[PDB]
Amino acid sequence: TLSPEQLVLTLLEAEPPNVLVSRPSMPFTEASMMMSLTKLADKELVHMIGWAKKIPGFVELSLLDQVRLLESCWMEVLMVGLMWRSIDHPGKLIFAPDLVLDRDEGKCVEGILEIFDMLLATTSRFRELKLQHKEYLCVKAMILLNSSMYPLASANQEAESSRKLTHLLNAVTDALVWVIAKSGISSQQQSVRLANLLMLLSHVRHISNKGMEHLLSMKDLLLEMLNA
Amino acid sequence: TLSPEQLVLTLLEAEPPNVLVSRPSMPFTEASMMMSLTKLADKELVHMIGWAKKIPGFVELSLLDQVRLLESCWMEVLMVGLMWRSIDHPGKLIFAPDLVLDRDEGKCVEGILEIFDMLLATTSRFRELKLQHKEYLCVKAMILLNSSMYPLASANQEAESSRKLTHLLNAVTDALVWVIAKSGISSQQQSVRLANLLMLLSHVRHISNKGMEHLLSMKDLLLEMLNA
Ligand SMILES: O=C(c1ccc(OCCN2CCCCC2)cc1)c1c(-c2ccc(O)cc2)sc2cc(O)ccc12
Ligand SMILES: O=C(c1ccc(OCCN2CCCCC2)cc1)c1c(-c2ccc(O)cc2)sc2cc(O)ccc12
Repeated sequence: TLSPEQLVLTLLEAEPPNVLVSRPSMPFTEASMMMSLTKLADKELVHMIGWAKKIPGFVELSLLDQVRLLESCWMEVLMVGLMWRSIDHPGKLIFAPDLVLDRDEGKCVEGILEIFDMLLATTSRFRELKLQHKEYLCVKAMILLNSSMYPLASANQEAESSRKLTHLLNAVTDALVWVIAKSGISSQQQSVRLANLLMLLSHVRHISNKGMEHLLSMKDLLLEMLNA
Repeated sequence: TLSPEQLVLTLLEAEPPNVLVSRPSMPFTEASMMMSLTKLADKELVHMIGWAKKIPGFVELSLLDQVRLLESCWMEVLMVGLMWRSIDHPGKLIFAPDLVLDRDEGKCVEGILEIFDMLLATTSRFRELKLQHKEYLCVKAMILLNSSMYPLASANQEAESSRKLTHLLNAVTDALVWVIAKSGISSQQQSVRLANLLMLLSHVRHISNKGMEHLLSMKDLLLEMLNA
């Protein structure tokens, strides 16, 4: 039962180190673009487990829950960081400070331009809302905790997991409410802003689902990194 | 610029007629279960366009936006009504008053039991939150208006569509906030409840995505019904 400022301060401190990758500097189509992307993701996934372990309450979940949450929201988590990095750069996807792809460079891979457009539009919604860093922190932690687990346990086991996850999501909501109240907008505007940010969660989920199907059409040590 | 009570009163009045279908009364596996399901959905989709046209602001959207919203959220809309119908019936999916399938009867179709479990768990979250009818109305209207449109227009055209849709989603948020405030819970609990309901939107999106892929692995008159 800690405060919203504690929780947001732990989130800021848990932020992974920005992963530096460089363009291959020798333009490629499907081959090198994805190759660099795959190396970037893999570095980011190593830091994602370290960050997940610092989200308040996450390590008090069973390891079975921890593993399932991460297995279903890793791409959403990757995507929302890409969106935040690209927010102040209309038309480009800043995958890393030295790996900035423009919208039309997505024509090189197998139908990734419509996925890149989804990502740019979600990024524009964030820019339009003027998403603040602290709001972004709550939203990313909420993507991990509101993840769908699969496969499913019995209805009774699932309910126990849900109760717990719901208690942790409520602490993050309290912190986001608190972050929103510091802007001094009215009560009505504070609910609308809470709602605007939460509704983009369904868009991040949708893009992730597409991205995963898209990666899979072109193509287990979690615990080891988790218990360390 | 009408009131939240106006908007919720229009939602209640726009509710489609409950579609009655009966079990074939002669048990079948993959054949008849899906056959009945397909007829049920098709009747419901006819009423879904009539209901969409009554959501405040929907008909003031261009027909291109209207068509894209409905093309991407129809399964979510179907699913959330099924969830609401099944809410007070643990273990069963009430697809229609005379078409009540128990959890284990999903073993008859091609891997639909895990999809049926997703639906039952989302339904249990709703039951656990004690979802009220008026809250449900706002949530279903929000699924239609927060739908992803595809394919995407230019970044500029999309922004114009987003602004408009955002204005309509804010009117629905205002109405849900108002519905929530009538329970008399505290301010803190009201935000948490707003957030609990909005976070299940991402779960409805996810299940829809699965359901669509699942239907498609086993297997254009919108405007005509829209302009009438
Ligand atoms: O390009 C990638 C990407 C590429 C390969 C990936 O996975 C590598 C495989 N790896 C195998 C072992 C288990 C972990 C995943 C993941 C993301 C990224 C994205 C993407 C875009 C469109 C699409 O259709 C699919 C994905 S989004 C993104 C954000 C990042 O910060 C990093 C990479 C990315
Ligand atoms: O079984 C269906 C269902 C069956 C056929 C459907 O589509 C019929 C095809 N029709 C073709 C013309 C365009 C409109 C769709 C739709 C839903 C329903 C669902 C489902 C469940 C699991 C799964 O993997 C996929 C779908 S959920 C649902 C809720 C309803 O109220 C009615 C049917 C349903």
